[PDB]
Order: sequence, then C-alpha cells, then structure tokens
Amino acid sequence: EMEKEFEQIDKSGSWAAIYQDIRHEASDFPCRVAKLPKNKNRNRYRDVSPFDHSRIKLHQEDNDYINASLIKMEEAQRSYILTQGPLPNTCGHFWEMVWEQKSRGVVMLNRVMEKGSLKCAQYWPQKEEKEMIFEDTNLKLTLISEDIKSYYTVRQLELENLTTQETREILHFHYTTWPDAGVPESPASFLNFLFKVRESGSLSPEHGPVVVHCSAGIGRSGTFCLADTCLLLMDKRKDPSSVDIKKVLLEMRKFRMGLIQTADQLRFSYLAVIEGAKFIMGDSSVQDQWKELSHE
Repeated sequence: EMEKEFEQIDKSGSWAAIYQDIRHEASDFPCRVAKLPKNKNRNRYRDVSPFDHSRIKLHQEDNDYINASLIKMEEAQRSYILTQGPLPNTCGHFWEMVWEQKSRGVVMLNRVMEKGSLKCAQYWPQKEEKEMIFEDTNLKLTLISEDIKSYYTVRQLELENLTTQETREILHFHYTTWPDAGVPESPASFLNFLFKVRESGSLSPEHGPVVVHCSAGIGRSGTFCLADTCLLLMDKRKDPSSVDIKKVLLEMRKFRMGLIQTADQLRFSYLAVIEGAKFIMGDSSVQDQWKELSHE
C-alpha cells in the first residue's frame, strides 16, 4: 500500500535508493531523429531527447522534428504531450504541434527565468494588443484574458491557423511558484493547480493531449503527469491500494526518458497522490481546504 510504503521508505531514509532503482530499471529506446545534425538547434538539452517511437511529428515535409513525446497511458485512458520549453526558433513548431494535435491546454511549470538563467522562450503574448505571428508555421496567437492568482496564472489564448483562418481557444496554465531549488513542502497548492487544469476540460478525451513542459519537460512535468494518472487510476476502481506509483512511473518512462529528476520529486509525488486520494475517496470538502491552504 501507498502510505505504508511512504512511511517505510521515509523512516528508513531510502528515497535516493528507491529513486535510483527506478533510474536503473527505466526503459532505454533510441533517439535517432533527435540526434541528427539538422536537429541540434531544435534541442534545449543534449541529454533530454524524445524516443523515436513516441515522438510528436510535425505535419511538415521539410523537418518534422520537435523535442516532444506522447505519453499514452492505456489503462488510465489519459494522454499527455511532454515537451521542452520552446527555444527562440521552435516557438512556431510548438504552436504548430498544439494545433496539429488538437490540444486544448498547455501546462507550464517553470518561470521564463529561473536561477538567473533563461529556461524558456517567451512563446505567448503578454499583452492583448501585441499579438504574436509565427511566420514559419503560419499561425497567429493572441492573448485574450489573464487570471493571476498568487502562485499560478491562467491565460486564455486564441490560436489561429493563418492558412485556414479557423481559430481555437487555448488555455495556458502557468504554475509560477515551484521553488528554484527543491520541491514544494506541501502538495496542496500543487493539487489545487492540477484540479484547476482538470476542471477546465483541458485533460478530457474529446480534446487532443494536454501539452506539459518545464525547461526540459521531464522533472516537474513528470511529477504533474504521474500524480494525475495515479489519481485517475484510483478513481476508476476506487482502489487506493491497487495503484503502484513506481510502476506507473516506469510505464510513463517507456514514452519519455528522465520523468521525475530527483528523489525529492519522487517523494513529493507520493505526497501529492496520497493527499489527492482524500478527494478521490469521497471527501469532496478536501478540495476547498487545499484552495485555502494554497492562498490563491
């Protein structure tokens, strides 16, 4: 069971060894398209690449490469696209992928600048009157509205295929107070944020897969998807005990490398799922307690 395992591993201070065992058993698949010379400048970190079998292909005949992986969770019935923070030259690719994949939401888990370094291009417009046009992919992006809370921001964007003039509303969910180092002490603000994304319909199956990223798209993005899928699985059977987090994480790692970057993120994932279980279980009032403790 999950809380029993958590305490056992905690009282024993073996989180590093648990996490390292996951590192060792994790799938290894080729990344040959990612490594081709013509794609060097499409990759933010040379040590973070999409496997060839799960990579998102741009619908273009020149170069279909973007550093993005489709994580398809069969049992949980939820799909996610995990990607790096766009580079100055891949912002058009990024929105092209969002369009072609029919995604409704983008989850951003980083700030544009962290630890005094640029982690991510400014890939969405900050002012309604200053829309962005990506000439390569022929897409137009307009800030429609913005809802700033204390630790996250929700933006409504309109994405227009400048070729076909059809338009889509994209929801941008921007979690802004992940700490520069370490993980959050309590998972309540994290869970309140995940449920905000869930309530927007961005995760539901009539839309394309949600796009999730931080700078590399494996650590914080890994934590987000793992907690969501774990909670989803406990829901479908209401069997808290039947969900094995580590086996869910290893299943996810079949689709993109490196998901969950530190042992403390693994531990936090446990925290989030355990606490999130209090909602799944029938205690609907626990969601509003997280909204209080989060200070949104």
